[PDB]
Amino acid sequence: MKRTWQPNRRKRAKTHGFRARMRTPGGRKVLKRRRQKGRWRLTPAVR
Amino acid sequence: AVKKFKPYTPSRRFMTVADFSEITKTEPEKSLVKPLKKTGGRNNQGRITVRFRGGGHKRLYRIIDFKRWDKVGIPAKVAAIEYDPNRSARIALLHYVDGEKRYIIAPDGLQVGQQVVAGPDAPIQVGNALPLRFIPVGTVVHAVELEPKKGAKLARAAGTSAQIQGREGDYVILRLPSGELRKVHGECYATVGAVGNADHKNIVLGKAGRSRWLGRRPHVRGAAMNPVDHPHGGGEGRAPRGRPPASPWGWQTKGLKTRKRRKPSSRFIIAR
RNA sequence: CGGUGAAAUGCGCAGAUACCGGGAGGAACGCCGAUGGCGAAGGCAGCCACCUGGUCCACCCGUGACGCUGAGGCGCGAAAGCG
RNA sequence: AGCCUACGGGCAGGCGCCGAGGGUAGGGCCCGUGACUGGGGCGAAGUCGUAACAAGGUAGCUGUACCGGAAGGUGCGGCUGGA
RNA sequence: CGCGGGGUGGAGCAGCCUGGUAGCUCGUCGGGCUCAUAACCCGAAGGUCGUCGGUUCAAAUCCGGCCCCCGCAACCA
RNA sequence: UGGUUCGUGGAGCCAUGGGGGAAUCUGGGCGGACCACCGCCUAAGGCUAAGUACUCCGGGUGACCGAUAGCGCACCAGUAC
RNA sequence: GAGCUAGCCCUGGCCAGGGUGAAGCUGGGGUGAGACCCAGUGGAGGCCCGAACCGGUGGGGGAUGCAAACCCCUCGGAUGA
RNA sequence: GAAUGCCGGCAUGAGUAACGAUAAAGAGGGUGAGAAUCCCUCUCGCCGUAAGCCCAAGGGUUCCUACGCAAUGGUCGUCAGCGUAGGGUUAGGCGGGACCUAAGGUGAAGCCGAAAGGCGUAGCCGAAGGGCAGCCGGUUAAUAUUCCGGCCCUUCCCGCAGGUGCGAUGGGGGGACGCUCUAGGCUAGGGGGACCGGAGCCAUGGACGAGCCCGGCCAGAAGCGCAGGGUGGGAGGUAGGCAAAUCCGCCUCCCAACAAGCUCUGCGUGGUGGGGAAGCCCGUACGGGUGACAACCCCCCGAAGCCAGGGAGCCAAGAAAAGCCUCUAAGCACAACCUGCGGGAACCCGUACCGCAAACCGACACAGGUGGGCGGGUGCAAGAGCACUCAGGCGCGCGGGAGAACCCUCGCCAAGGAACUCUGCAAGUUGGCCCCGUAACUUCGGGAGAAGGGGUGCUCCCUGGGGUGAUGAGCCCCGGGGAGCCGCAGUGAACAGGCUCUGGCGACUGUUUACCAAAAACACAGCUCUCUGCGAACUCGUAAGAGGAGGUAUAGGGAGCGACGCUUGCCCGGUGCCGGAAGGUCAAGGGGAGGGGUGCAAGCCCCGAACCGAAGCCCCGGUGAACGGCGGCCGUAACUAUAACGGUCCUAAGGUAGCGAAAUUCCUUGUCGGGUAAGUUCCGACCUGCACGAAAAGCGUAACGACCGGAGCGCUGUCUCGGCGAGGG
RNA sequence: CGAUGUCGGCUCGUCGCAUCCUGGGGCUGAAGAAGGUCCCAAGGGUUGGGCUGUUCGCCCAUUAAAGCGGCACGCGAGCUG
Ligand SMILES: [Mg+2]
Ligand SMILES: [Mg+2]
Ligand SMILES: [Mg+2]
Ligand SMILES: [Mg+2]
Ligand SMILES: [Mg+2]
Ligand SMILES: [Mg+2]
Ligand SMILES: [Mg+2]
Ligand SMILES: [Mg+2]
Ligand SMILES: [Mg+2]
Ligand SMILES: [Mg+2]
Ligand SMILES: [Mg+2]
Ligand SMILES: [Mg+2]
Ligand SMILES: [Mg+2]
Ligand SMILES: [Mg+2]
Ligand SMILES: [Mg+2]
Ligand SMILES: [Mg+2]
Ligand SMILES: [Mg+2]
Ligand SMILES: [Mg+2]
Ligand SMILES: [Mg+2]
Ligand SMILES: [Mg+2]
Ligand SMILES: [Mg+2]
Ligand SMILES: [Mg+2]
Ligand SMILES: [Mg+2]
Ligand SMILES: [Mg+2]
Ligand SMILES: [Mg+2]
Ligand SMILES: [Mg+2]
Ligand SMILES: [Mg+2]
Ligand SMILES: [Mg+2]
Ligand SMILES: [Mg+2]
Ligand SMILES: [Mg+2]
Ligand SMILES: [Mg+2]
Ligand SMILES: [Mg+2]
Ligand SMILES: [Mg+2]
Ligand SMILES: [Mg+2]
Ligand SMILES: [Mg+2]
Ligand SMILES: [Mg+2]
Ligand SMILES: [Mg+2]
Ligand SMILES: [Mg+2]
Ligand SMILES: [Mg+2]
Ligand SMILES: [Mg+2]
Ligand SMILES: [Mg+2]
Ligand SMILES: [Mg+2]
Ligand SMILES: [Mg+2]
Ligand SMILES: [Mg+2]
Ligand SMILES: [Mg+2]
Ligand SMILES: [Mg+2]
Ligand SMILES: [Mg+2]
Ligand SMILES: [Mg+2]
Ligand SMILES: [Mg+2]
Ligand SMILES: [Mg+2]
Ligand SMILES: [Mg+2]
Ligand SMILES: [Mg+2]
Ligand SMILES: [Mg+2]
Ligand SMILES: [Mg+2]
Ligand SMILES: [Mg+2]
Ligand SMILES: [Mg+2]
Ligand SMILES: [Mg+2]
Ligand SMILES: [Mg+2]
Ligand SMILES: [Mg+2]
Ligand SMILES: [Mg+2]
Ligand SMILES: [Mg+2]
Ligand SMILES: [Mg+2]
Ligand SMILES: [Mg+2]
Ligand SMILES: [Mg+2]
Ligand SMILES: [Mg+2]
Ligand SMILES: [Mg+2]
Ligand SMILES: [Mg+2]
Ligand SMILES: [Mg+2]
Ligand SMILES: [Mg+2]
Ligand SMILES: [Mg+2]
Ligand SMILES: [Mg+2]
Ligand SMILES: [Mg+2]
Ligand SMILES: [Mg+2]
Ligand SMILES: [Mg+2]
Ligand SMILES: [Mg+2]
Ligand SMILES: [Mg+2]
Ligand SMILES: [Mg+2]
Ligand SMILES: [Mg+2]
Ligand SMILES: [Mg+2]
Ligand SMILES: [Mg+2]
Ligand SMILES: [Mg+2]
Ligand SMILES: [Mg+2]
Ligand SMILES: [Mg+2]
Ligand SMILES: [Mg+2]
Ligand SMILES: [Mg+2]
Ligand SMILES: [Mg+2]
Ligand SMILES: [Mg+2]
Ligand SMILES: [Mg+2]
Ligand SMILES: [Mg+2]
Ligand SMILES: [Mg+2]
Ligand SMILES: [Mg+2]
Ligand SMILES: [Mg+2]
Ligand SMILES: [Mg+2]
Ligand SMILES: [Mg+2]
Ligand SMILES: [Mg+2]
Ligand SMILES: [Mg+2]
Ligand SMILES: [Mg+2]
Ligand SMILES: [Mg+2]
Ligand SMILES: [Mg+2]
Ligand SMILES: [Mg+2]
Ligand SMILES: [Mg+2]
Ligand SMILES: [Mg+2]
Ligand SMILES: [Mg+2]
Ligand SMILES: [Mg+2]
Ligand SMILES: [Mg+2]
Ligand SMILES: [Mg+2]
Ligand SMILES: [Mg+2]
Ligand SMILES: [Mg+2]
Ligand SMILES: [Mg+2]
Ligand SMILES: [Mg+2]
Ligand SMILES: [Mg+2]
Ligand SMILES: [Mg+2]
Ligand SMILES: [Mg+2]
Ligand SMILES: [Mg+2]
Ligand SMILES: [Mg+2]
Ligand SMILES: [Mg+2]
Ligand SMILES: [Mg+2]
Ligand SMILES: [Mg+2]
Ligand SMILES: [Mg+2]
Ligand SMILES: [Mg+2]
Ligand SMILES: [Mg+2]
Ligand SMILES: [Mg+2]
Ligand SMILES: [Mg+2]
Ligand SMILES: [Mg+2]
Ligand SMILES: [Mg+2]
Ligand SMILES: [Mg+2]
Ligand SMILES: [Mg+2]
Ligand SMILES: [Mg+2]
Ligand SMILES: [Mg+2]
Ligand SMILES: [Mg+2]
Ligand SMILES: [Mg+2]
Ligand SMILES: [Mg+2]
Ligand SMILES: [Mg+2]
Ligand SMILES: [Mg+2]
Ligand SMILES: [Mg+2]
Ligand SMILES: [Mg+2]
Ligand SMILES: [Mg+2]
Ligand SMILES: [Mg+2]
Ligand SMILES: [Mg+2]
Ligand SMILES: [Mg+2]
Ligand SMILES: [Mg+2]
Ligand SMILES: [Mg+2]
Ligand SMILES: [Mg+2]
Ligand SMILES: [Mg+2]
Ligand SMILES: [Mg+2]
Ligand SMILES: [Mg+2]
Ligand SMILES: [Mg+2]
Ligand SMILES: [Mg+2]
Ligand SMILES: [Mg+2]
Ligand SMILES: [Mg+2]
Ligand SMILES: [Mg+2]
Ligand SMILES: [Mg+2]
Ligand SMILES: [Mg+2]
Ligand SMILES: [Mg+2]
Ligand SMILES: [Mg+2]
Ligand SMILES: [Mg+2]
Ligand SMILES: [Mg+2]
Ligand SMILES: [Mg+2]
Ligand SMILES: [Mg+2]
Ligand SMILES: [Mg+2]
Ligand SMILES: [Mg+2]
Ligand SMILES: [Mg+2]
Ligand SMILES: [Mg+2]
Ligand SMILES: [Mg+2]
Ligand SMILES: [Mg+2]
Ligand SMILES: [Mg+2]
Ligand SMILES: [Mg+2]
Ligand SMILES: [Mg+2]
Ligand SMILES: [Mg+2]
Ligand SMILES: [Mg+2]
Ligand SMILES: [Mg+2]
Ligand SMILES: [Mg+2]
Ligand SMILES: [Mg+2]
Ligand SMILES: [Mg+2]
Ligand SMILES: [Mg+2]
Ligand SMILES: [Mg+2]
Ligand SMILES: [Mg+2]
Ligand SMILES: [Mg+2]
Ligand SMILES: [Mg+2]
Ligand SMILES: [Mg+2]
Ligand SMILES: [Mg+2]
Ligand SMILES: [Mg+2]
Ligand SMILES: [Mg+2]
Ligand SMILES: [Mg+2]
Ligand SMILES: [Mg+2]
Ligand SMILES: [Mg+2]
Ligand SMILES: [Mg+2]
Ligand SMILES: [Mg+2]
Ligand SMILES: [Mg+2]
Ligand SMILES: [Mg+2]
Ligand SMILES: [Mg+2]
Ligand SMILES: [Mg+2]
Ligand SMILES: [Mg+2]
Ligand SMILES: [Mg+2]
Ligand SMILES: [Mg+2]
Ligand SMILES: [Mg+2]
Ligand SMILES: [Mg+2]
Ligand SMILES: [Mg+2]
Ligand SMILES: [Mg+2]
Ligand SMILES: [Mg+2]
Ligand SMILES: [Mg+2]
Ligand SMILES: [Mg+2]
Ligand SMILES: [Mg+2]
Ligand SMILES: [Mg+2]
Ligand SMILES: [Mg+2]
Ligand SMILES: [Mg+2]
Ligand SMILES: [Mg+2]
Ligand SMILES: [Mg+2]
Ligand SMILES: [Mg+2]
Ligand SMILES: [Mg+2]
Ligand SMILES: [Mg+2]
Ligand SMILES: [Mg+2]
Ligand SMILES: [Mg+2]
Ligand SMILES: [Mg+2]
Ligand SMILES: [Mg+2]
Ligand SMILES: [Mg+2]
Ligand SMILES: [Mg+2]
Ligand SMILES: [Mg+2]
Ligand SMILES: [Mg+2]
Ligand SMILES: [Mg+2]
Ligand SMILES: [Mg+2]
Repeated sequence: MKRTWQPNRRKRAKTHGFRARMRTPGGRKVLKRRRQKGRWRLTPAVR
Repeated sequence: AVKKFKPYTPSRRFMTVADFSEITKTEPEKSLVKPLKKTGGRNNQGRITVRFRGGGHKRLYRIIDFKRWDKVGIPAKVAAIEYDPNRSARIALLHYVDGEKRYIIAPDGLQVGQQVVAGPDAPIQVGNALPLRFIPVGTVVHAVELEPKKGAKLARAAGTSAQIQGREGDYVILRLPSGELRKVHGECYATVGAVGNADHKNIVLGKAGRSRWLGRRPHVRGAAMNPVDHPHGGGEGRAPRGRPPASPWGWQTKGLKTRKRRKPSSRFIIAR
């Protein structure tokens, strides 16, 4: 039956995107935490 | 006279529709008036505030002249009686000899081609707006301001009417549709005549459909909820509400009066 | 204070009853008034206007038997009652 | 496919409609009958109260409505078979 | 089998906790009023306080044992 | 009300949100309620190195590990997944 | 974290085919004028049967499954909340 | 040496279960070291409102070709969606952006918040919505509305030519709109044809015949033609459209009333361009040629699509902005704008492929899920249903034998028909259309498809209506009557109600525990109570702000009851709520009688009683469709029994109506009556109601229900009681 | 209690005997037939339905009889629920 992951580039980019992380001060620390540990991708790769 | 149905399907033997005979051949609306789309919304900036709203037919707002001192001494003629879905009552299209077109609340007995004037003059006959100061004692009035030059805010629903009872200095006291004797200022404009379409009282919706069409979503009783939801909720079969009856937020619902007693407007109010 | 055959219930020192001034509201119209009038009955009463029916008198003018009653049907129909 | 005494015929026979009646299904009227139940009539000296007849001790009667163990009471309007 | 209330003249209730007094209403009995009855008036009687003990100077009263009566309880598998 | 060892305690001192509200050396605070005496300071403006803390970073050393140990990774690991 | 789920807002789409035949309009009738009664037209409705579509009533199968909700027959709604 | 310990490795079950829809395979021939599994051919089977085509999302090289088979593939593999390498995606007209706005996001001014941050008018962003200019064919192994061919368009910028007061993000019009039903004419699509064009074929008994088979199209500027949509034209006056307008709006006479006229679509025909079968022959997976100088004609059905902003009805009253047309303001009227012609300039991104699925979402080449368009023909009344079948695509990536038990999914049955069982669970009977005919009850709609019946095929004859063709033949749509034929049987296969009687609950359509409960639960129209006079009550938020509501007592919130009919009785003593400028108590504060600590004293610092002191509580009243409550013991009548009657006690008042062994009853399978041969269930009664009862409503109620109970008819493998056969294991 | 699934029915049984029948027998208030009661005896048999979830029980129609118990109140890696 219908499952949870119903993909959408639009939704993924506007929800988990860099420009959405940079609005909220909470999402700005997500970037801080990922740069400091060495994530190759601070953001889900949306195309 | 509201028109009724035959029981060719259940929920039509009780269903009743308003008589649309007074609505003249102006069924679509008037642009250069009604410039606004009505914003449908049950909720403020997120959370719901007033419960059980949503759905219902899509509506365009008709802008209504509650400020009838714009056109003092400038007459108009009534050219249309129209349906306003935003209201209980009907609206009337006024063509001012000035050239401007405006909607108004449509009083009882107001017929098409009758001309209507606003101002300190404009004699006592249905549709004309005057200040409450000049309208004779004992007459019936609608579209009443509570404070001068803030807009008509009283006696606007269908069939409603406020009656002038007397004066005390520069204030006039009014019997409001609730029965409250309120002492409102003399310079408040108010339109003489009753509202009309008083048969709005008598229309039966017949089914849940006509409520959902008006945007009234199903109202859920606290008796059928749970103690985490409502004070009345819980227990085995049909608890008899076990306490003085309350709202979902705890305040009692039968008899507990809820106006601020320290209101500055309390010394203008006489009755219930 | 009320009330009664007499009392009691009741109302009132939180200001009652009796008095005055103002305000609100609803119902019914005193005197005229009658042993009266009107209507087919039920029934109809302060006053004003409009719309309206029945009826009486005189004049003997026109139609000229068009008249009486009336099973059905149809309308009206106190008070109480019903939506 | 038969039988005939005078054969582009007759009989027997075959088929078909109608058909008494039997069956199936659903209705209409009537009669008997049924735990229990309503009210009626009569019955012997039973129980409770006193409604009506004399202003029947609250004048009575009535249409209606509500209430009461029961007669009955009371509200609205009406009647003279009351003053 | 449990918990807590009660058994008082013929009927229905008081009086018990704070012991020394048994009162109320109806009913029964006698006499009035009436012609007689009911209504009413006057005047009377009638209670081993469920039984068995012990407590005290003394028990309807306080404390236990039985016999009756009333109410609640008798759950989780 | 908060800080201080101080939890309303005899509760000062130091900051305060609210109300009232001075003085300029014969002026003001303090020395644990308070009062006298005796002493100590001079609020309601600001700046100020050094000694002190830490280790992304380089070096030295180790009765530290020696590939299930030692950082999660000695290996292109914050990777694959 | 509302890319599943619940609700609501903005903006588009979908609902084969049949039945039934409300109001209303036309004519005739009826009346003093009406009420109203007949046909003919009309095509209403959380109307009816029934596909897509949305569900998930009963049974059977499945049970380290095809499947961490499935399959088969049967079944409800299907112009509307 | 143990911690269901952690990590890794290897065992047992075990060559066992399984190898993923029962749509199905067989042979011949190639390649090959190796073939059931790759390629080709012949035969067979499956889908065909898909299992076939075109899009969107998502996926991101999977597309094509060459060389290959370690691993991936539930087996094999020479094959691949797999490995290595190379190639492939071409746009002014398609979609998106250098256009617009919707919800929403954001946000100069402004408001708010300890900080971080929350709002917020204008503006900006924001799209399957509005706007906007491409159709038909051919080429590649792989792209094409993109390249090529023909035909046709759109913006700019620069020039000449002819017109006019030109000119804004400003004013106005327009854009611009619901649901259902629909009329006229077209088109898409489809059927037929003696007509036209075609390779060929006369088989096995017959047929050289208007025989068989196949094909008889596409696009196309202006001009026409046919349908159809939009719109009145003058004069004045003019205070409104936030400046101004000649525009719009409002009056007032005149002129038409209409598509007459102006445009604007759509559909035909149009210069011209292109395509073109079956069958035959070959070198491939694949296509090529001829068949052709191809013919390319006539009828009928015909849309849900077009003309479109068409019409009618209804109430629940149906986006905004830009483009577009018009009007003027600054400024400018050498500028500028309009029409026609010429030349030149037209950028960025996507474009392969999968796309109901082996490429997406489910760890899998997973029987699940996934939005939009086309979806042919024949028959069955219709239809996207059902059966067969075009084009097209498949036989589902383990097979081969055997013919046990047992299981799943099927099919049939003697006599009996529910005796099965918790229950006719399941399975069966019935089943489409037409025509008869149809009860109680009813809210007059219904109940109703009640029930129960009859006809159903084929051939021949006569005959009535329409539609398109001219009134006619023809083609098509509906009917009526008569005479016959055949079989067991004519909706001859597939799709397609079992029915009735009677109770409980709930009025009904509807909603619900994604994943054990669909209901008597929820909701619902409607009833009542109560709050709220508008900066409303209430809700979110510290606040700002917002919902309520751009609403106003016929409105809005909260609570309960739950269509409809007849009704809803008594108690305000305790609790809640409502009303009471009395009185009692009451905190901070005021007030200081009086007392204390230090000073030599002025003084400084403490306590500190009268009394003034709010709400609240106490007190006094009210109120039940507010929380709630609505008795006990005795005796009494013509036999017995019972108690209409009385006595006493207590309460705030002591359950009225209407129901009642019930979704409520313990004793209890209460007691009578009905159904049965037999009835702890069912129905109707009685009332001793452990422990009904009036808006947590009471008693009824037509219709309705995948709800729950009882019964009967039809029918049956449920059973007596089994048996046989089939396919997948 | 790091799990011993619980009533009833169905299927399959098996065992004890204190025996329901059939077999043998003593007493009888056993004339005969039919009974009563006790002893030996388990080899075999021990029906079909209505009601209820029911075991039990009450019925209906029969019968030679319509036996009582055990087996985790036998039997859910056998079924139902
Ligand atoms: Mg607009
Ligand atoms: Mg917002
Ligand atoms: Mg937000
Ligand atoms: Mg509700
Ligand atoms: Mg609940
Ligand atoms: Mg919660
Ligand atoms: Mg609560
Ligand atoms: Mg709570
Ligand atoms: Mg007065
Ligand atoms: Mg009044
Ligand atoms: Mg007169
Ligand atoms: Mg004369
Ligand atoms: Mg009356
Ligand atoms: Mg009335
Ligand atoms: Mg009444
Ligand atoms: Mg002859
Ligand atoms: Mg015959
Ligand atoms: Mg016959
Ligand atoms: Mg017959
Ligand atoms: Mg016959
Ligand atoms: Mg016979
Ligand atoms: Mg018969
Ligand atoms: Mg008949
Ligand atoms: Mg009878
Ligand atoms: Mg009397
Ligand atoms: Mg008397
Ligand atoms: Mg009397
Ligand atoms: Mg009377
Ligand atoms: Mg009375
Ligand atoms: Mg009277
Ligand atoms: Mg008399
Ligand atoms: Mg007199
Ligand atoms: Mg006593
Ligand atoms: Mg006592
Ligand atoms: Mg005596
Ligand atoms: Mg006496
Ligand atoms: Mg438990
Ligand atoms: Mg418990
Ligand atoms: Mg502190
Ligand atoms: Mg402190
Ligand atoms: Mg302390
Ligand atoms: Mg301190
Ligand atoms: Mg301060
Ligand atoms: Mg200090
Ligand atoms: Mg100090
Ligand atoms: Mg100091
Ligand atoms: Mg000191
Ligand atoms: Mg100091
Ligand atoms: Mg300083
Ligand atoms: Mg500093
Ligand atoms: Mg330091
Ligand atoms: Mg280092
Ligand atoms: Mg390591
Ligand atoms: Mg090693
Ligand atoms: Mg969502
Ligand atoms: Mg959602
Ligand atoms: Mg239809
Ligand atoms: Mg009609
Ligand atoms: Mg319809
Ligand atoms: Mg429907
Ligand atoms: Mg239905
Ligand atoms: Mg259906
Ligand atoms: Mg479709
Ligand atoms: Mg779905
Ligand atoms: Mg199911
Ligand atoms: Mg279910
Ligand atoms: Mg299942
Ligand atoms: Mg159905
Ligand atoms: Mg349906
Ligand atoms: Mg050890
Ligand atoms: Mg170990
Ligand atoms: Mg384990
Ligand atoms: Mg391990
Ligand atoms: Mg092994
Ligand atoms: Mg083997
Ligand atoms: Mg094995
Ligand atoms: Mg095996
Ligand atoms: Mg196997
Ligand atoms: Mg497979
Ligand atoms: Mg070879
Ligand atoms: Mg897209
Ligand atoms: Mg894409
Ligand atoms: Mg993938
Ligand atoms: Mg690759
Ligand atoms: Mg490939
Ligand atoms: Mg190859
Ligand atoms: Mg391989
Ligand atoms: Mg290799
Ligand atoms: Mg392999
Ligand atoms: Mg696999
Ligand atoms: Mg090879
Ligand atoms: Mg490859
Ligand atoms: Mg650019
Ligand atoms: Mg540019
Ligand atoms: Mg833009
Ligand atoms: Mg804009
Ligand atoms: Mg800030
Ligand atoms: Mg913001
Ligand atoms: Mg924009
Ligand atoms: Mg955009
Ligand atoms: Mg767009
Ligand atoms: Mg678009
Ligand atoms: Mg475009
Ligand atoms: Mg391709
Ligand atoms: Mg092409
Ligand atoms: Mg111009
Ligand atoms: Mg312009
Ligand atoms: Mg505009
Ligand atoms: Mg504009
Ligand atoms: Mg065509
Ligand atoms: Mg055609
Ligand atoms: Mg030919
Ligand atoms: Mg031949
Ligand atoms: Mg053809
Ligand atoms: Mg053409
Ligand atoms: Mg004009
Ligand atoms: Mg202007
Ligand atoms: Mg016209
Ligand atoms: Mg043309
Ligand atoms: Mg060709
Ligand atoms: Mg070919
Ligand atoms: Mg239209
Ligand atoms: Mg704009
Ligand atoms: Mg235009
Ligand atoms: Mg492409
Ligand atoms: Mg492509
Ligand atoms: Mg699709
Ligand atoms: Mg997949
Ligand atoms: Mg995959
Ligand atoms: Mg999975
Ligand atoms: Mg596969
Ligand atoms: Mg499926
Ligand atoms: Mg789908
Ligand atoms: Mg089609
Ligand atoms: Mg088809
Ligand atoms: Mg046929
Ligand atoms: Mg059909
Ligand atoms: Mg279609
Ligand atoms: Mg097929
Ligand atoms: Mg094929
Ligand atoms: Mg397979
Ligand atoms: Mg056979
Ligand atoms: Mg059989
Ligand atoms: Mg048979
Ligand atoms: Mg039978
Ligand atoms: Mg049975
Ligand atoms: Mg049985
Ligand atoms: Mg049953
Ligand atoms: Mg069944
Ligand atoms: Mg059949
Ligand atoms: Mg019947
Ligand atoms: Mg019925
Ligand atoms: Mg009918
Ligand atoms: Mg039938
Ligand atoms: Mg029926
Ligand atoms: Mg035939
Ligand atoms: Mg024609
Ligand atoms: Mg045609
Ligand atoms: Mg036949
Ligand atoms: Mg069928
Ligand atoms: Mg029923
Ligand atoms: Mg029952
Ligand atoms: Mg569930
Ligand atoms: Mg669950
Ligand atoms: Mg359901
Ligand atoms: Mg109601
Ligand atoms: Mg909020
Ligand atoms: Mg707040
Ligand atoms: Mg607001
Ligand atoms: Mg608003
Ligand atoms: Mg409300
Ligand atoms: Mg309300
Ligand atoms: Mg309820
Ligand atoms: Mg309810
Ligand atoms: Mg009724
Ligand atoms: Mg009540
Ligand atoms: Mg009370
Ligand atoms: Mg009270
Ligand atoms: Mg009270
Ligand atoms: Mg009170
Ligand atoms: Mg109060
Ligand atoms: Mg004080
Ligand atoms: Mg003081
Ligand atoms: Mg006070
Ligand atoms: Mg006696
Ligand atoms: Mg009594
Ligand atoms: Mg009572
Ligand atoms: Mg009960
Ligand atoms: Mg039976
Ligand atoms: Mg019986
Ligand atoms: Mg019985
Ligand atoms: Mg019963
Ligand atoms: Mg009973
Ligand atoms: Mg109840
Ligand atoms: Mg109640
Ligand atoms: Mg109810
Ligand atoms: Mg009932
Ligand atoms: Mg009911
Ligand atoms: Mg019913
Ligand atoms: Mg149901
Ligand atoms: Mg339903
Ligand atoms: Mg039933
Ligand atoms: Mg069987
Ligand atoms: Mg077999
Ligand atoms: Mg087999
Ligand atoms: Mg255990
Ligand atoms: Mg164990
Ligand atoms: Mg023995
Ligand atoms: Mg024996
Ligand atoms: Mg013997
Ligand atoms: Mg013998
Ligand atoms: Mg013997
Ligand atoms: Mg049974
Ligand atoms: Mg047992
Ligand atoms: Mg046994
Ligand atoms: Mg036991
Ligand atoms: Mg057992
Ligand atoms: Mg089991
Ligand atoms: Mg069991
Ligand atoms: Mg159960
Ligand atoms: Mg079950």
